Amino acid sequence: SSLKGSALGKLVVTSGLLHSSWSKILEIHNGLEFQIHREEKFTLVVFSAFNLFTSASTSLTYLKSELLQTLKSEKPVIITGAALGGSVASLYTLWLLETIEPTLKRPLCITFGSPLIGDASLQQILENSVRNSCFLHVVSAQTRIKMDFFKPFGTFLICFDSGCVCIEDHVAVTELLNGVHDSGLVDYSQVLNRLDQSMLSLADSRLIPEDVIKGIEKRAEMKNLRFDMMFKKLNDMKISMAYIEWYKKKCKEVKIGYYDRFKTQLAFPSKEFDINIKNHHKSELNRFWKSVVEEVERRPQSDASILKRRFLFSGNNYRRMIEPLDIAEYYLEGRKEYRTTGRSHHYVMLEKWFGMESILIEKERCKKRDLSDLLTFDSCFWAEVEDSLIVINQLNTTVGMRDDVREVLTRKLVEFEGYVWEIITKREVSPEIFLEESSFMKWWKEYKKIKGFNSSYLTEFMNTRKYESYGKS
Amino acid sequence: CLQPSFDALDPNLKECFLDMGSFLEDQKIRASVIIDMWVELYGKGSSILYMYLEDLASQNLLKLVPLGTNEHEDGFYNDFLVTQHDILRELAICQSEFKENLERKRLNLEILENTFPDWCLNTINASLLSISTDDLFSSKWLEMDCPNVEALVLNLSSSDYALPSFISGMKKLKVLTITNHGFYPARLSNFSCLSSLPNLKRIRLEKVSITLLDIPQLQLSSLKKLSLVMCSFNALSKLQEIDIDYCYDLDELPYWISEIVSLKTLSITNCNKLSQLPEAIGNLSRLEVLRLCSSMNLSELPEATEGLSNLRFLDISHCLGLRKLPQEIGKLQNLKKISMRKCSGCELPESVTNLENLEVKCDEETGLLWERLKPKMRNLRVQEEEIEHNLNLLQMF
Amino acid sequence: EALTGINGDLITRSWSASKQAYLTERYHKEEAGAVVIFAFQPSFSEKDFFDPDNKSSFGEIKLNRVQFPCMRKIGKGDVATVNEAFLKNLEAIIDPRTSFQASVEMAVRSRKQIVFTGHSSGGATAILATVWYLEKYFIRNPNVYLEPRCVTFGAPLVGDSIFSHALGREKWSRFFVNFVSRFDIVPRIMLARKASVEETLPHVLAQLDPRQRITEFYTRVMRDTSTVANQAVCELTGSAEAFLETLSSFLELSPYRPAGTFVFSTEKRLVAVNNSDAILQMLFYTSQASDEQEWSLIPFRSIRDHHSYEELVQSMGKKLFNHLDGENSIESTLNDLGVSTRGRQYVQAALEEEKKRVENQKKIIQVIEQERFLKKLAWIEDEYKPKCQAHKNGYYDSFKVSNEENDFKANVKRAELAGVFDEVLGLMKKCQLPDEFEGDIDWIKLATRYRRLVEPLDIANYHRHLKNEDTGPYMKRGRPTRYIYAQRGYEHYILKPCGSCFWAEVEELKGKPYEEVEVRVKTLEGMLGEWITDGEVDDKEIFLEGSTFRKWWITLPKNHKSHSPLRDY
Ligand SMILES: Nc1ncnc2c1ncn2[C@@H]1O[C@H](COP(=O)(O)OP(=O)(O)OC[C@H]2O[C@@H](O[C@@H]3[C@H](O)[C@@H](COP(=O)(O)OP(=O)(O)OP(=O)(O)O)O[C@H]3n3cnc4c(N)ncnc43)[C@H](O)[C@@H]2O)[C@@H](O)[C@H]1O
Repeated sequence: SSLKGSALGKLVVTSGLLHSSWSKILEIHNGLEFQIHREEKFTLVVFSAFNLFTSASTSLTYLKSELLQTLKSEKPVIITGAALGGSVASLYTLWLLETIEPTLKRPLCITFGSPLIGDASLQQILENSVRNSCFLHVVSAQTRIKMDFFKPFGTFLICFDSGCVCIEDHVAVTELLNGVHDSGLVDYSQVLNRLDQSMLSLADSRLIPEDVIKGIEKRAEMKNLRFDMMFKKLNDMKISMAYIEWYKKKCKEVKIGYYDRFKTQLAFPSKEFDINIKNHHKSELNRFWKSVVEEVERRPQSDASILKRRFLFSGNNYRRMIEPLDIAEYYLEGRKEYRTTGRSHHYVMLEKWFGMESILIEKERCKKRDLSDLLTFDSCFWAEVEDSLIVINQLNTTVGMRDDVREVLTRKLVEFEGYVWEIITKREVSPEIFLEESSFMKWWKEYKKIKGFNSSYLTEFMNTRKYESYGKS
Repeated sequence: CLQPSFDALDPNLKECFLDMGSFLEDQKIRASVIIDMWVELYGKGSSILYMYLEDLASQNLLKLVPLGTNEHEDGFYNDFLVTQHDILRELAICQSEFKENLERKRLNLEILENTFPDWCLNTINASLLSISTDDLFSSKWLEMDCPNVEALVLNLSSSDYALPSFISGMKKLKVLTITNHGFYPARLSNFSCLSSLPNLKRIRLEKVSITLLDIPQLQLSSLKKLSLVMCSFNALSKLQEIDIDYCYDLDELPYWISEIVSLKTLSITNCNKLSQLPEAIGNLSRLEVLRLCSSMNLSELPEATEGLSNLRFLDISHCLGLRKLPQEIGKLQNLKKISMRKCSGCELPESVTNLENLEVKCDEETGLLWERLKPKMRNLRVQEEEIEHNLNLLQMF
Repeated sequence: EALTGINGDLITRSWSASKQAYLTERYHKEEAGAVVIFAFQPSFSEKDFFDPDNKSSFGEIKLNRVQFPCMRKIGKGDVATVNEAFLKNLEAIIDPRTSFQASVEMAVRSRKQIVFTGHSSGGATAILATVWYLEKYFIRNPNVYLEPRCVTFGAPLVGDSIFSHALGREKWSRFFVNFVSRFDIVPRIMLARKASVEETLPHVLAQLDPRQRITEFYTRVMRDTSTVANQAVCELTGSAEAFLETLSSFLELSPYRPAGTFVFSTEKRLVAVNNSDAILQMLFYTSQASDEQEWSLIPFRSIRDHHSYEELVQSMGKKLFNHLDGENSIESTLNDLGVSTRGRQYVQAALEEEKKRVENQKKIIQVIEQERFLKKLAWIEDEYKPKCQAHKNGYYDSFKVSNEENDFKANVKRAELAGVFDEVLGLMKKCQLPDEFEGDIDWIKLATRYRRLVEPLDIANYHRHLKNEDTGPYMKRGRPTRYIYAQRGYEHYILKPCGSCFWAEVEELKGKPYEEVEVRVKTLEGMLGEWITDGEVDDKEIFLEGSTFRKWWITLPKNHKSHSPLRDY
């Protein structure tokens, strides 16, 4: 509400950041200005427009290394500046936030009325991100910003004749700054003195009208209920995944895998059940997990972009179980190179988020366990198999080939079978690939004729009928 | 055993159970086919026949399993599934064995690859005769003049099948049953034969691929109901119901369906490739029910729904693709029930504030969304039901 | 005497005892009929407020879990934080040399309604003494031990948010009463920083002791309290959580929070507030001066009103008594005290958040009282488990093989229960449920019955899909916090006067050398013997032929099986 913003403004004005910041900035004032001022409580430096930032690239890198070394000591560093110094400091901290880890002390930039022109495309990436929490803009009541294509980003501390209130919404900041920009710049020292006098005062009026707070309040409930409605939809997404699990379990009874069954019923729709599996129990999960990945990437649920383990632990299984069904639809259209060009973004994001924390775990494996229900750790495995087929047929259909393309295709087949034996030895692939009507056995039958005189231990393992013992007790 | 259990049942129930043996053995049939057959052949009401089905299921004569969360509505019995056991079907077929082929009302004809049965040569006075064709059948059979046939059941198994010629000899046939139980969409031709029969009322087509506009070329007035299940796509004066279900290649609905004025229930169910609807559907006069269930690719509904004057029941369902509703529904005064289960992406327009006396059936989140306009709307009987996650869809696997 | 429960005679006798206890620097025991009052002696020195040994910016020390068991959160496990000097004085007066324990036992033997009184620094010790008496004698039998009251005059803050939450959970907040005036520096002196007032403490403390710097001292105190007052409402409302996180580490705030019933007093009215958060906002606004003329004489009046507490006793009946939280129309009674308009909405929001919390509790109990919720547990405990026991296997392995169709029903009406239980857990963790809700026996029994029926199926689902290979062991990481919360709550409820992970152990000991898991096997064999009788694990399912535990006991060496206590087979 308005009184909450007033209480936040009172807290930050009695905390004493703005007075010291303005005093240090004006003392540095009394091009590019670099400060190496170090304090016992926290470091405060003043950096006081693309050409000016690009000219000091080496100095910017040196200062970023120094700031990283300082934040390694768990000390907060704040960068402030003048009108143009504010934009310079904002650009510097926006460039440095990518290298700064969220788990460490996040750099906070404090600007006093810096006019910057940033299009809505740049505001869209940091709409609800924590980056808006880094930048704090304090502007006068009479002073405004004339922006048509530029969009305000970050919290805006608007001061009035009595007190100051913080605005955390971009729409409200744009509505308040709808007027033209004021050329005259008042002294921020008098503004700070008036803010201190108002904080000493017992009563403070509300300058924000009801039309301003109404939209903010009504957007609050929706932006707060999206979180909990996703939290509650996780549960029926689990039920959809259980439906898919039972479908796969029933498909296992027939001597054919679920990937090949999906691939063959996508072209010949029938039986009225695979249609529901494809259109009902698959689109819901895809949409929900895409939305969850987007929301977590935009605003983190915890420090260091750590979503709740309940979410990522289930997303890993979701990816490892659903990605082959998308590979089937991708390769059935005729497209190739799925692992590089055709792979989605949220799959890679989930893979990276699981690999980050997959080192701290104390997992250990034993060979005696049954692997019948084990999921393939490399979800793109099938994405390779089909590719190898595209090579195999290419060796048989086209007659009159140059021998060099034959050699590179043979090298591709060799590296593919090497990767296959590598993932088989480590026991990281599902035993449903050795089924009678599975695609892997078809690939092996097509490759046995081309191999001929060349032999490897994989060929001996396949010919000796030892693939039946794999994945079993 | 079987005969005493059959005699203990009601006479009409026993006759219906005996006629239920026309279907192929160890097959999975939906209840709509049997319901329509018993309605058109016997003439009894649909509700009492559904009650007879429930009674036979209570006696364990036939097995009835539902496949849809929706309750038993009026005229909608396609989700339900009715299977018979092999022993019960054999016991039902064993009855009336002493009667001749022409003397018995119910007859079963089994065809070979190239040979034909001896009864196909001579005339049969049976009202119910079913012909089962294998994949190797080339539609070669002896001619028969059997005008007493009132029900015809076909079990197709070939990719290219030709309709028999003696269909033109039939006079008072009331329902036609064509069910392709093969592995590929069957191709049919020679439709003008059915154009000669002037008493056909309900036509059913399952897993047969034919061109859409060949049906209006028949120009049949007696036709009243048309059903199309799993079919890869002034002539119709009395056609009242068109059921298009589980059609996968249906990108757009044909234009001849819109021109007819006698449709009252246009059901589009499990058609996941149709995202757009023509405007001509608003030119329809007396559409009572407009079902669009489970068509999870239907983006938004045409404006022409404003022209639907007598749209009483709008059975919307788990249509995930639905994202927008027409700007003016309040012009539909006769509207009574609206179901918005699992489809919340569409935003309730302002017109919902105008229309009153609505019995809305939704889920928890959709019910809470509709409760925002609860003080505004009058006596909106918002009902929140339960979803029972069953595993009965693994029979039609 | 309605919203507090104290008459005028008790207040008069307590004030007389506190005034008489100013000598000898020792506690004064006064017996009158049935009442036995103990008036602690005040201490006015710089070391009495801040301990010299403590090096923190604020006097802080975590309560010892052996001494104070009930002063902790049974869910999180964070103990309370109190002042160090007051605790030191408490164990000093509680030593057998002072004979305070003998006097307390003699008073509890025959007399009843023991009340604890004290002055500014005496009330700080009286609150802790009342807590000690509640945790020693009252927790054993509430009917045998009479409800001990406590009446303090101008005592500063002694406990933090954890202390207030622990007092509210056990419903002990109705035994404390603290009288505070409109201008009193002592109740608001603990919120200030030790370094901010390090120089001004001894002078004003000697001045306030019976028998230029003051203005700056009061200004620093009010400035240090304003930050806490703003941050409290900012965290309660939730406005700009990210901004609060950015500005939180820059400065250090005092975590002291008011606890117990507070009775504000003035010339004519006697306002009483029972909300823990509302008092923090009310103190700062009541200490404020309306005009500059009152602010000029603000310190001289504040240092003088600290001793003017005798008029409260004589003029108690003539003053107006009204309850702020229960009764409506708070505008007039808040304006009469001296609060401005802008603090009125803060106080009203702090009061309305409690009503919203009660509404959330009512919604939760109405949801859990339905039949659709209990139907899942009924089907689990009456249909699935007996029909699975009828076969030659248990409901643990039948859920792992997943052959029949009832396993899908178990999965769906296990996920549906886990969802609502995690929702309730997230509601109670984010400070949206009342402090008494966790103390309710109905919720504890419900959580226990849910755990003892769902956790075996949860372990079966965790181990049947080989998720432990990727997420490590189930006991270390991968266990839902709801089960731990329910277990800790049940243990604290049964121990105030686990076996659910039993299978989680059997899956780990299986397939391991017997020489390496000797101690674990024998400890499990020692524990499940009592886990059978107390009711955590069931005797029938684990001892079936098709159970995994029987195969694990068979594959064990015969040497261990011969001397094993669980020889039933
Ligand atoms: N390989 C497969 N093969 C075949 N089918 C599969 C397979 N996989 C899934 N299916 C099917 O998918 C359905 C559900 O998918 P599914 O994948 O969603 O499977 P399920 O979630 O229904 O069951 C998984 C079991 O794992 C425990 O749950 C904890 C806990 O709930 C949360 C923290 O709990 P909380 O503490 O409350 O969370 P927070 O409070 O936020 O913690 P904070 O971040 O510190 O604050 O993590 C969860 N958790 C821990 N480890 C994992 C893990 N490896 N995978 C998923 N979740 C995990 C709990 O024993 C549950 O049985 C299942 O029913 C399956 O039919």
